[PDB]
Amino acid sequence: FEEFQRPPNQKPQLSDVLPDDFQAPEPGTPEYNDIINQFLPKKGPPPPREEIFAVVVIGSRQYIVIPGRWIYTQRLKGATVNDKIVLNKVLLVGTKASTYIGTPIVTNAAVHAVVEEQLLDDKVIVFKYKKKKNYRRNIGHRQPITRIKITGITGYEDYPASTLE
Amino acid sequence: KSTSASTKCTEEWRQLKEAVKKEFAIPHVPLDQRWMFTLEEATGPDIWNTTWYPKSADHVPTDKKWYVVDATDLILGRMASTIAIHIRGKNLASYTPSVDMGAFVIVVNADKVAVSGKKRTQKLYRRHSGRPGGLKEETFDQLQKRIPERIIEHAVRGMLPKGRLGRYLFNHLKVYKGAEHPHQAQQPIDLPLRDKRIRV
Amino acid sequence: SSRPQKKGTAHHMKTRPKKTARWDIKRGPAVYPPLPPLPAEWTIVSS
Amino acid sequence: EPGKCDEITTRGYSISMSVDKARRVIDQIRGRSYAETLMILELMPYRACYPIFKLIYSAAANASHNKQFNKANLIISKAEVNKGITLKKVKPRARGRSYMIKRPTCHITIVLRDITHFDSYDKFLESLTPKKLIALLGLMSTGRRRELLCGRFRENHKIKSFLYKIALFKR
Amino acid sequence: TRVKRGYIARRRRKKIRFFASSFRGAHSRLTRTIAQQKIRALVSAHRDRDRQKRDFRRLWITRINAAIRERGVYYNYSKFIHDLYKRQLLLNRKILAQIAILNPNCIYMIYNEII
Amino acid sequence: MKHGRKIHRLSRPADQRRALLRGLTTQLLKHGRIKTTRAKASAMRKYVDKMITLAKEGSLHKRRQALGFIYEKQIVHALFAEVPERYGDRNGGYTRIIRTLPRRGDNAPMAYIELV
Amino acid sequence: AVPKKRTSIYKKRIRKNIWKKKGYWAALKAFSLAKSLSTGNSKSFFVR
RNA sequence: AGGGUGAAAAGAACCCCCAUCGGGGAGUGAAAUAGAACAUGAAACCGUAAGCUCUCAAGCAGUGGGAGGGGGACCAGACC
RNA sequence: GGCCAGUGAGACGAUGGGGGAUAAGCUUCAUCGUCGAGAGGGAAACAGCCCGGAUCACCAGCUAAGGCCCCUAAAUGACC
RNA sequence: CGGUAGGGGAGCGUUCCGUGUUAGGGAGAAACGCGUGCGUGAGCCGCGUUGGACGAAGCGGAAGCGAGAAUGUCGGCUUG
RNA sequence: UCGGAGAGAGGCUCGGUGAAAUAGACAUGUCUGUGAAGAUGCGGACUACCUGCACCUGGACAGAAAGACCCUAUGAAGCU
Ligand SMILES: [Mg+2]
Ligand SMILES: [Mg+2]
Ligand SMILES: [Mg+2]
Ligand SMILES: [Mg+2]
Ligand SMILES: [Mg+2]
Ligand SMILES: [Mg+2]
Ligand SMILES: [Mg+2]
Ligand SMILES: [Mg+2]
Ligand SMILES: [Mg+2]
Ligand SMILES: [Mg+2]
Ligand SMILES: [Mg+2]
Ligand SMILES: [Mg+2]
Ligand SMILES: [Mg+2]
Ligand SMILES: [Mg+2]
Ligand SMILES: [Mg+2]
Ligand SMILES: [Mg+2]
Ligand SMILES: [Mg+2]
Ligand SMILES: [Mg+2]
Ligand SMILES: [Mg+2]
Ligand SMILES: [Mg+2]
Ligand SMILES: [Mg+2]
Ligand SMILES: [Mg+2]
Ligand SMILES: [Mg+2]
Ligand SMILES: [Mg+2]
Ligand SMILES: [Mg+2]
Ligand SMILES: [Mg+2]
Ligand SMILES: [Mg+2]
Ligand SMILES: [Mg+2]
Ligand SMILES: [Mg+2]
Ligand SMILES: [Mg+2]
Ligand SMILES: [Mg+2]
Ligand SMILES: [Mg+2]
Ligand SMILES: [Mg+2]
Ligand SMILES: [Mg+2]
Ligand SMILES: [Mg+2]
Ligand SMILES: [Mg+2]
Ligand SMILES: [Mg+2]
Repeated sequence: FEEFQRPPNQKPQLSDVLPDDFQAPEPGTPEYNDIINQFLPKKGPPPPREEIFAVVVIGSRQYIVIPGRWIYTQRLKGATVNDKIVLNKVLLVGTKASTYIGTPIVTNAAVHAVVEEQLLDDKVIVFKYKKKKNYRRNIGHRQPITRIKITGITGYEDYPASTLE
Repeated sequence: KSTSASTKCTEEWRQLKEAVKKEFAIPHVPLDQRWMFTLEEATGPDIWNTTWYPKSADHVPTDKKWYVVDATDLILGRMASTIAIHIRGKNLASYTPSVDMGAFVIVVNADKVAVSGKKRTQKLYRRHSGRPGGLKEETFDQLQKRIPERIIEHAVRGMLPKGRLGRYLFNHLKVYKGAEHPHQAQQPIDLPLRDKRIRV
Repeated sequence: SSRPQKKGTAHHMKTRPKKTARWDIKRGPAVYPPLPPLPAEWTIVSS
Repeated sequence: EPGKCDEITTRGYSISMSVDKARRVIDQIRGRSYAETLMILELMPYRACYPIFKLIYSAAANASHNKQFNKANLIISKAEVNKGITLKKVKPRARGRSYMIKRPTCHITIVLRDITHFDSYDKFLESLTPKKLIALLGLMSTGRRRELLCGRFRENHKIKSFLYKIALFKR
Repeated sequence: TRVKRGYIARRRRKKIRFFASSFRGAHSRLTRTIAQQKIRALVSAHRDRDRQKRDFRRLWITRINAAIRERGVYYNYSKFIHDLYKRQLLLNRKILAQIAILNPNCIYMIYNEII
Repeated sequence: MKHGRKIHRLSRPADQRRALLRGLTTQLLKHGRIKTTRAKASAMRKYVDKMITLAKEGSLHKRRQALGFIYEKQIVHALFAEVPERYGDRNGGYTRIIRTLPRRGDNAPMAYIELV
Repeated sequence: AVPKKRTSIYKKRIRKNIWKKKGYWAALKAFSLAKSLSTGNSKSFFVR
């Protein structure tokens, strides 16, 4: 601070920082509440979404679908970035009121989605070794991976209920 | 301990740090009759396409289950097999080998346990000290008079896992000679028995 | 005294798991009908 | 940074003794006040205290002279004993076999701080509650904000990393 | 022309050392041991990733088997799988095991649809 | 084990014990105050009280004993002259021990011993 | 005899701290001796 | 076997600790955190402080799972 | 055919015999298999036995030898 | 598209020379220490409160050229 | 036989000075099996809080000397 320049060894004091008045904490005024919201916000409502999930196949492995949520998947031939993609085969759809169970699949159901990115997986070291034989191999592998965003689920209402009583 | 403005301040910040940590954290949901997800955890990590590993708030040891097993004319080993299934948590959908998701078990009338064949005079419970002559053999019936409870304990211990957790799983078993137990406040229930060979 | 012990690799030939059962060896995988022709996994929309 | 105003560094260069033997004394005086150690070092059974007694006394003399501190408000914060250059020798033994011994050497580094340097700030900031403290610092400017937190209030209360989360004390 | 070893041995061993961050004792401090253990870690990693697939599967059988004995007496996992292929389902162990924990009411309906 | 053994060994054989304690009494009785270890001072109380006990019965037979014990000749003749007037009433406890810091060379617990 | 292998780094320290721990009990005796000597009431210890 | 202060000794007046050695300020210098046992100063080795953490264990010490807690100029369903 | 290597200590098992004592994880030949140079799964652990020959990734699925009370994955399944 | 002895093929990097009194460099080089970057990997590309004057890339060339072991070896430092 | 007591120097404690052989890293239990046939390190079971001091040495196929007995080399040397 300023007077610290004059002696760089003199003790600091409280009065040099601010005056000794401090007009009010104002603990009831909203100003005391506003500054709390400035440095200490709250959670607030989460992002709304549709209360639904579904199962879908990509490649040969399965995934659980939630709208407004993304997930990594195996690489897709073509499928450029920002491309509108539709996943056809779905194994079930679930809601609070009902749960549609794909027979092998749900007829005429579809999952609209978007391609976020087209990236490579984190490196995994394929290392091979045989002791007392001077055999050592160090090979990495960056797997091709895509990043899909889900938008919504449609084409499932004509399926029966199979609900719970 | 010490009530000073310095140390008292330190306790006030951590209450505030835990509070701020609690707000932006995701609330924990109990497993009993829950839907797939909520609006809160939907913004969280992918607990759906990854295996569900339990949190510490799941196996809260206070609110665990409690069972009873009347050993009056019950087969030893077959009764011990199911007790391991219930203590280890293998019957629950929330099974995890590295976590105590199971439950408690109480045994009563241990001295009335059934035993097949001539094992009452042939089965040899034994132990060793460390000397070259510290071997002490003991029959079922001789042990049945001295300590009836080691019979049940020695059988279930061989069925529980061996390691840190298995030594921790053993204390969940309570065994008693008489037809009564002091664990009334916990409100236990009768244990089911899928097998049909246990009742002579 | 005049009976060897069968200790080495012969211990494997004598003691390895075997079935020796026509009812267990004759078995095979279970047969189910084939599923219908399923649709593709993904399809592009104009974008 | 508070370390550049509170304490003083004082080193003992090339003190002919052993490292581990020194640490019997240095590990105990750590955290002891100035007057406390002088009563002890003059009465231990050890030989390592007379170099240290000259070193503890010399450091406090620098404080009142170069930074004007009161002797009664000193506390030994840090105290280290680092290895020095070891001289070597060769001693005969039986069968014409030679074994080497050595004269070790130390570099003792000692620090002396002052508690009565931030009592104007620290005793005030601790008097307030956490929530009441936010509105105080939230209304003032940055120059007044940086100065109240330049002391050891944050370290003693473990709030160094938490304040960044609330947009307070931004780098 | 003389050529010292230079720094190629140093920059090599730092990469070998940085991999050995959280190793205990001299397995994080001595070059002739870190090279001996860095070999072992990747072999164990390459071995676990192959065992990683059978392991989670092994866990899913228990969870699915554990979550279905409550429905019917004298009923079990093996009978549940035989009916799915009969009913021409396609769900794998991953989805069934997670629904058993996350939405248990669904399997109660799946059991009803089968019967 | 030393069960029932009351003797101060002082890490010396008998010929040196009989000379070491015998020599210190010569110095204490002339100086009145000396600086020695605590083990030597504890063993000294038995013998100093003996010589002082000889002075109370200041006969000729009792004097010859002190001459054989006390090395020098003048102190014994001077000892019997002053003790009956100085300790004409005391019955035992003719000396005290005051502790002291140890030495620099060997950390030996030191202590003074003096005649009351 | 001869040691088969070398002691580790932390097993060494645990044995050194015990040797250093004796200084903790020697410091208490000195502090007890000073406070029992700065009052000028003990007639059994001459310090000069 | 033992090489390297600095452009230039300007090799540190004076004050405190002080029997010396040695150290702390001052002053010199672009740099003294280049201060003479002094240039860049890796590793083993000896340490101080901080964050998590072990006293019913068992183990070529890691690896795949990852409870609870902690951390940061990018952001954060991430990363350490 | 050209250029140019290593190998020339073998091992157990099956079969066919010899030597030995129709003894040897013995020894010596002939025809095959595996290990040697071969991971993985089963066999409690266990180079030579059984299934099967690791280009790599996937928190996908069906199977082989072999198994389905618990430790420890799968029917404390059914019938004679 | 498992692979020891062993053979072939394709490449990385070190120091120095040619282009070269190169580009760049006290607006911080070499080095040292680092990294949510890239590569099949050897390594590359980048960063800096360290450092204080050197010196790439590219197209090519030459070697005192790549170390974890030789009861190796020099020096330094531990254990007991 | 049949040991016992005592003295002195060490041993033991405190202070000061302060080595050495040795040492792949070591978080270093027993039993019974297994295995290059004799395991703290693999399998199963049992036992076992952590860490020191003083004492005893069964094991670590302990340390010490590239076995000095035996054999091999178209090795060396002395002698007849
Ligand atoms: Mg036999
Ligand atoms: Mg089969
Ligand atoms: Mg070289
Ligand atoms: Mg598989
Ligand atoms: Mg002595
Ligand atoms: Mg004599
Ligand atoms: Mg420097
Ligand atoms: Mg230097
Ligand atoms: Mg226990
Ligand atoms: Mg514990
Ligand atoms: Mg041959
Ligand atoms: Mg024939
Ligand atoms: Mg043979
Ligand atoms: Mg042979
Ligand atoms: Mg082969
Ligand atoms: Mg076997
Ligand atoms: Mg199947
Ligand atoms: Mg069977
Ligand atoms: Mg099971
Ligand atoms: Mg190949
Ligand atoms: Mg192949
Ligand atoms: Mg260069
Ligand atoms: Mg320059
Ligand atoms: Mg060039
Ligand atoms: Mg004796
Ligand atoms: Mg003696
Ligand atoms: Mg000593
Ligand atoms: Mg241990
Ligand atoms: Mg065997
Ligand atoms: Mg054995
Ligand atoms: Mg192990
Ligand atoms: Mg073992
Ligand atoms: Mg001995
Ligand atoms: Mg030996
Ligand atoms: Mg030899
Ligand atoms: Mg020889
Ligand atoms: Mg020849």
